[PDB]
Amino acid sequence: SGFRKMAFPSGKVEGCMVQVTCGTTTLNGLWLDDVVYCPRHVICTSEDMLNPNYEDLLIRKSNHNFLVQAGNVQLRVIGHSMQNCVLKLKVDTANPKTPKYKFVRIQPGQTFSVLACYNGSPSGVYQCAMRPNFTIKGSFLNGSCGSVGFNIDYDCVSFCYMHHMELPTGVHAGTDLEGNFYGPFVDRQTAQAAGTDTTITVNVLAWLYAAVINGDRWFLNRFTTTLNDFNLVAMKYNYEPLTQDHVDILGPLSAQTGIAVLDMCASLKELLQNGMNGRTILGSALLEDEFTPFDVVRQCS
Amino acid sequence: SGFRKMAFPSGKVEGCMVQVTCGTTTLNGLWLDDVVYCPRHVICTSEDMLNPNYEDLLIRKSNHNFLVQAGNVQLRVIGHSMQNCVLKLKVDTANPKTPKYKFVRIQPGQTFSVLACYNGSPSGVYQCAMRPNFTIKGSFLNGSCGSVGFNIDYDCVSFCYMHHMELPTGVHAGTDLEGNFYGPFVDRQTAQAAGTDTTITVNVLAWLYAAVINGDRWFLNRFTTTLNDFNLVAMKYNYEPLTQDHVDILGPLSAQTGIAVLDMCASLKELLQNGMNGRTILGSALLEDEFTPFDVVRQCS
Repeated sequence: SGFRKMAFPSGKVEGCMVQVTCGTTTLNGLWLDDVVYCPRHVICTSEDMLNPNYEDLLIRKSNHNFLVQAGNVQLRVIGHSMQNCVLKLKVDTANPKTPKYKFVRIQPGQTFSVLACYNGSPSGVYQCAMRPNFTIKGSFLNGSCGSVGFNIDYDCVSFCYMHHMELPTGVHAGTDLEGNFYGPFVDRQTAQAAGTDTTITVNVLAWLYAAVINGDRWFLNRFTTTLNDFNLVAMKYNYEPLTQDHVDILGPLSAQTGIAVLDMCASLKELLQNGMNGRTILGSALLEDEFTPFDVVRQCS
Repeated sequence: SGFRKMAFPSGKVEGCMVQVTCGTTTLNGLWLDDVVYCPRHVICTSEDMLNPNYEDLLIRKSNHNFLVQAGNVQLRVIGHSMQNCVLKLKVDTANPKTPKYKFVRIQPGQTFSVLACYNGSPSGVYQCAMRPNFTIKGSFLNGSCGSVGFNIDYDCVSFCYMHHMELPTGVHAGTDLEGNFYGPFVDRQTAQAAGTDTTITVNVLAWLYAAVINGDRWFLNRFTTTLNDFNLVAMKYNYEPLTQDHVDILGPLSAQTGIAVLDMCASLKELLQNGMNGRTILGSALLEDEFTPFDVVRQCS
């Protein structure tokens, strides 16, 4: 039993983390085949980072200007390129430990593991969700840039997140591995606002279904409700509105537990209006929204 | 910024997880050098597990009776032995991916990462603490036995936990890697009681210090208190009593934040008596006790 935030086993991604330096900026890179992926502000000095013309900064630099450390420095930059806020450093040696991998732009609600990396070395691993303001609540210090987020499902590492920047909120913003930022964000030291952090209703529900499976059932109510009626209540508390696709993918969980989705939506409704009354569901006193339906199915079976 | 439950990078321990089978029992083993470590109930049939004479069951079995799968089956059991609830299967090949490692009996309060493993394959990684009833609140299914817990500090994997059994409570019990169970427990299907789960006061405090560093400061009070006076309040709420050694090891955190330990002990006291008032410290509505002082220092710097 039990239900904790799990991350994927990180070994496959560890053997891909390198140290990259351009001038005196050191950040982490992702080495896969003969290409070493990193955030593009590696080329920037401290004074440039207010509003920098990166392409103009990249002309200043050449192939030898970038130094990928790895364990010991034997990476020869054979080429360079700037794709949409990332640098791709073609190198001589192809990574012996390249796992089967793929680049994936995830969606809000979907979850991934983060391997936090300082100076090319992995420090820790935790599970994160991509929020609807397209930020993540992670744990990143200075030089966590270049750290990556992944799903290792079905033997294959799906890279979805590279970390770039913390925001004044204290939340973390970044990019897929083709460079483009999740959300409206940009890689400058300018004030940048995340929006409202709508809670991921379909995950709260899955985390509840997970709770019934682990033995917590006090939140189970004798009522039921409607999508439209639950959604009116979801709105006031700034929950994401529930779709039939959400009801679909909660299918197997409703099956396992013997509890219709809308019935769980009625427990959730009461749980939003009258609050949790000091009780704990699965060891939390708040409603947890960072386990997908898929996450719950996998950990409970 | 941010503060999430991190686990260590698991790669070093992944390359040590194997599949072990004796008769029709399949559980996970830990392969290190030419020895494959597993729980001793691998030898038991289903009917034996009520009260089994293991040593008598081990006479029935010989070197060929144990089949360590690994990726593909090429492990030749050259010897066998039963140390204090574990089997040690001397094999022909020494693990190419043996990390620097060590076996360590941890202490209550101390924390470790768990790599959950079903059929010799790692499934996920999460951080756990050894509770004072000597149980852990983990996430383990059927065939999680043989999964291990570790600290990877200073390049070296410190193995501390092998998983054996879930209890009727829903909590998890196991052993160090020399076999002996944490706590009073035994590897039989008999009813076995964990005691009171005293909360780890020195960790709640570190998790609070972590909160001041990340920007949450509402719980900061204008009062102070005494050890003896805080401890009287710790007792009613079944917190572990605070020592000067606890105050010592919180030193650097009191330094970083500019907040004396006892002052934090007075915030904690009010926080136990008047509760959290619906507010959240670091994203939790309860007091978190599974980050050590050491854990906090490492993640905040």
